[PDB]
Amino acid sequence: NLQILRDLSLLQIQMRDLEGYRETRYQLLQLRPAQRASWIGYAIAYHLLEDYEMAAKILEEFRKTQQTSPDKVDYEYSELLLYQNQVLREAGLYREALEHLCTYEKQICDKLAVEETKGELLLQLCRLEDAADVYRGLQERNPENWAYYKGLEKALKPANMLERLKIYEEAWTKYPRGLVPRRLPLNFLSGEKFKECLDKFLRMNFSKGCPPVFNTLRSLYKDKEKVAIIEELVVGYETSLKSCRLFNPNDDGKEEPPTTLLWVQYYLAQHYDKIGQPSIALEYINTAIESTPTLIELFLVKAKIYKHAGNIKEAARWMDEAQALDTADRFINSKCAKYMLKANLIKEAEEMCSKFTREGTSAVENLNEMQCMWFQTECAQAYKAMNKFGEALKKCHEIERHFIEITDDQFDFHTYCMRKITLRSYVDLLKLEDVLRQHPFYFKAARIAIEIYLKLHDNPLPKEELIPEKLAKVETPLEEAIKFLTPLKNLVKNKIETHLFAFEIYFRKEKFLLMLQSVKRAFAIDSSHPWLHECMIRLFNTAVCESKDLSDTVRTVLKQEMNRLFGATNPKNFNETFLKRNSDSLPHRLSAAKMVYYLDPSSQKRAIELATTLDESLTNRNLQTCMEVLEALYDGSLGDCKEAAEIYRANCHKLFPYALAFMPP
Amino acid sequence: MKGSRIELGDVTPHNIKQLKRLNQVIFPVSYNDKFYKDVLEVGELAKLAYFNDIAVGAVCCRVDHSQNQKRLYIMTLGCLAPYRRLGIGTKMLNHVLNICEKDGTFDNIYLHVQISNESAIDFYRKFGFEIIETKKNYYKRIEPADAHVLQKNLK
Amino acid sequence: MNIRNARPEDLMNMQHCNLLCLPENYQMKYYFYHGLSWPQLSYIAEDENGKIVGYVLAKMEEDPDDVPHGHITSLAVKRSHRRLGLAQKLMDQASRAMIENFNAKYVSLHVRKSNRAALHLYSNTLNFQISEVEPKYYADGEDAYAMKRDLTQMADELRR
Ligand SMILES: CC(=O)SCCNC(=O)CCNC(=O)[C@H](O)C(C)(C)COP(=O)(O)OP(=O)(O)OC[C@H]1O[C@@H](n2cnc3c(N)ncnc32)[C@H](O)[C@@H]1OP(=O)(O)O
Ligand SMILES: CC(=O)SCCNC(=O)CCNC(=O)[C@H](O)C(C)(C)COP(=O)(O)OP(=O)(O)OC[C@H]1O[C@@H](n2cnc3c(N)ncnc32)[C@H](O)[C@@H]1OP(=O)(O)O
Ligand SMILES: O=P(O)(O)O[C@H]1[C@H](OP(=O)(O)O)[C@H](OP(=O)(O)O)[C@H](OP(=O)(O)O)[C@@H](OP(=O)(O)O)[C@H]1OP(=O)(O)O
Repeated sequence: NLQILRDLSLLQIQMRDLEGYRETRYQLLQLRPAQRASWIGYAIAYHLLEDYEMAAKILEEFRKTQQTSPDKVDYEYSELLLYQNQVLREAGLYREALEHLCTYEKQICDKLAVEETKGELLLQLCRLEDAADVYRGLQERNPENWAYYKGLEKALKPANMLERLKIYEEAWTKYPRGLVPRRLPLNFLSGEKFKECLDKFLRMNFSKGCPPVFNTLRSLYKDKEKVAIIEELVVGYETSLKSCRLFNPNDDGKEEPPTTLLWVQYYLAQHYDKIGQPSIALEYINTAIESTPTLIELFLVKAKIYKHAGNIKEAARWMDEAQALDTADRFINSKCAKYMLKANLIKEAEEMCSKFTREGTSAVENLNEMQCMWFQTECAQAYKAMNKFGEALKKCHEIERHFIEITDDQFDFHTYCMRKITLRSYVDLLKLEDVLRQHPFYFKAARIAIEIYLKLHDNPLPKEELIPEKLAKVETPLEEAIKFLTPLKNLVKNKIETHLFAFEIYFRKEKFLLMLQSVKRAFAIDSSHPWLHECMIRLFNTAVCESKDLSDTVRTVLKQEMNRLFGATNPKNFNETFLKRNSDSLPHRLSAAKMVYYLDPSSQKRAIELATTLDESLTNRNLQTCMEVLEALYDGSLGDCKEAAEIYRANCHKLFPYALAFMPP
Repeated sequence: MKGSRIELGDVTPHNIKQLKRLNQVIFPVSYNDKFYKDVLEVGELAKLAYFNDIAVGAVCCRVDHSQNQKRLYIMTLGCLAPYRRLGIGTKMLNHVLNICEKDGTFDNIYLHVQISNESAIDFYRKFGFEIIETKKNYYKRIEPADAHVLQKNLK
Repeated sequence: MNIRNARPEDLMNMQHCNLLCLPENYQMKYYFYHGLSWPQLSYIAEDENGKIVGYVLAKMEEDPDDVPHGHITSLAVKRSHRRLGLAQKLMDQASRAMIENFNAKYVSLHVRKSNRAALHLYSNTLNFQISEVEPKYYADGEDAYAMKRDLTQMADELRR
């Protein structure tokens, strides 16, 4: 009885009952043992059960009956050996996988996958002389892959900084167009060897005219020694390039085009923007615009200075300027609409994306059909910033509805990838559809939905359509918030925001065994988190003064793990312990000040002077925290402090002279 | 010829704002929108000049019919001030002339030059342009209101 | 930037770079079709933090009346990472993967007649030849260039 056992396994691999899937493909093998779909469906049922040492013996009895067949294809047989070699590597059998590879390496079309596993197996068997001659052959095929230089450093095994550079210094003379071997030495050199190696990197990219010379070097900007070398080098370039048309006033080459001075001012406009001096970043970028007023990259950076300085309405003005120049580039059109949505200009941004969409429909209706998740995230975030909590829930429910489409899109590939033997990529698809919702686009959409449903619990105001007014007028807001959290709690556990969002849902449901469970997982990630401290102070306080309305078997087990987490003190001495350990970090100082008012509302004047600290010895005294300190003085988290929330706004305006949050009324 | 970083490009409806931004930066006079509508209907006589893949100059022409002869009026020709003495205007003006000998039906090449811009006269004088007529009160608000008429005879 | 062979975990980020800068977008199940039929032909580029800044989506056209040939479905680079050499290095890795996996004789594509950045790439650097001007091929009525690049001089240097 075929086609009733075939589609039954087809919906069993969809719902992932691997013991019921292995029992179904076993009956298909004993009913149709001649077809190649019955063997490779039976071996995948053991690769997904992590039983590698029987899946390797079904791919062997299938392989020997395949090379003798007269209907053999050279590509469908090389993809079977490259998958059989992969089961041998996941079983830990690194010795007999290299023996299996070296036998069949001339029958395999993919020479990239053959050399990359052979270069990996010769490292785990300590054969580093033969391994470095594989990684030099891989590096000639692709001199832009980072994995082929870490394999050379693992095989040659250099000792000091001088012979480690010779791995990369050989690749300069052998590959004069490669950008990777001239950029990776900058990650580990230091001092004078860093300076003369960075110097030949910047003169190569300024004379060529590459706009992302900053976007490559951005990763090595978290250092105070290396920034002062770049800051003195490019300013020395910019001084001599407008006096003698040369990079140095002493070197003897031919003079430079006027394009070279334009690209050093373009570097020092993004340089001082990264440092945090937007007065000099705007001064350099305006001198560049007064030379070439039709260069689009000069307007994408001026709009990026104003966004970092705090003026998103001025930043959206220059994104509208840059798209006017070229109206076929969809990048400067899609980023302009992204800056319109950040300035709460929804209708202005819809006419923007209407420039690049279908004629016969709407602008937001087409982007929902084209699975545009970056547009339905910034629209969901902007509707939340305009207190349109019903419209924002429509876009967060449409992003979640996109992820239901993709897990059902794998249904037409279980049969397709058994007719075409492509078994390595098919198994990587099945493992992807288990962890699909750990994509960053799901977390930033589920965060907005839970934060709206937390506000609708504090202060209450074909397929089926989503109406915005029916969504916000829901009778169970925390039960709709737990549906956005259930996939995050399974797949995204490395983030501290997953367990702290689990706290706020269960704190408003008075389930203390789950509030203890979530706060214990978040403590093992970053115990000095400012948001974590506001959760356990609110946990310890509702166990001291709220000790009567609990069960007896619950209240006895609770107090044991609290004293394991902090010393034999009250919640008030846990705030002073937290305040003293890290008092030079501004976000922790606001988290301590908001709790010293929560424990007792009579100490308001000490709470204000804690949060309004603005000396330069503080850490993270940037715009995004001072905007968060000021909005805590408005929302009543530190009491009625209207007089204190205005001397702070005038103080933060001297630090950030461009932001709109500190503008005087 | 070998090693050219200067090239020309077609004025398109998607880069017409770059053509208007090049005009108001370089020239003191202004042009209405009906000027920039006809320039999309000419063809190869309207070119955007590039230098290291940024647009630094432009040329605009139209086909004239006056004095019972076919003339070509080169209205705008110029590049930016940081990018002069680099060969942009030689590449733009040779492109206009290359159309003329290819057709052969043209009878004239003319343009109006300000009498104050003495750098522009010495550039056009090298290619065979002669001062044939001195206008007065040609421009309205600019401090030099006079204008020479520079002509090139092709027959 | 790290140029490497694309895996199925990278396909969802390739749609985001396609929606961001190209007007001819595709569904998600199209990306799961290019990664399960011709996995070795699609390549990506990325930075140190792991976000995709460029991609090449390539395929082999299954036609029995002619020689096997490759087809370029998509190619784009984020404007923050353009003019870096990133797209010739992505088409060179994909053309070599057509020669040694499917024995393609040439590779073809369609490009708009006004796409000046892509015309300078295919003609002046990758050496494509204009075969046929196609009228009104695109949704806004614009005509396209059908181009061809012979993959036989590249196949001689792999055997050498
Ligand atoms: C009346 C009116 O308003 S009419 C409007 C005319 N257009 C403009 O005013 C806009 C820009 N004005 C100019 O004069 C520009 O400089 C233009 C039109 C000459 C641009 O052309 P350019 O890019 O400078 O071409 P370029 O100068 O490189 O080549 C021309 C040759 O002629 C010579 N030449 C050009 N300008 C001069 C000059 N002021 N003096 C002496 N020789 C000159 C040079 O020998 C040059 O050769 P070179 O390149 O080896 O130095
Ligand atoms: C889908 C298709 O098959 S065709 C449509 C492809 N394009 C799109 O979808 C729109 C998005 N466009 C883009 O992402 C990019 O502009 C691309 C793909 C055209 C290439 O951009 P890049 O990543 O910078 O490619 P790359 O720098 O490697 O190109 C090298 C050569 O291409 C040419 N070139 C590349 N960009 C440009 C440009 N803006 N202007 C003029 N020439 C250019 C140059 O001749 C360059 O030579 P050079 O390195 O000696 O200076
Ligand atoms: O467009 P995306 O692919 O989603 O990436 C964006 C974008 O980076 P790119 O310009 O390289 O594309 C942002 O730049 P702008 O939006 O300001 O132009 C950047 O922000 P910064 O460069 O200022 O750091 C960053 O945003 P974030 O800081 O939140 O990481 C990031 O956004 P996402 O990856 O979160 O979507």
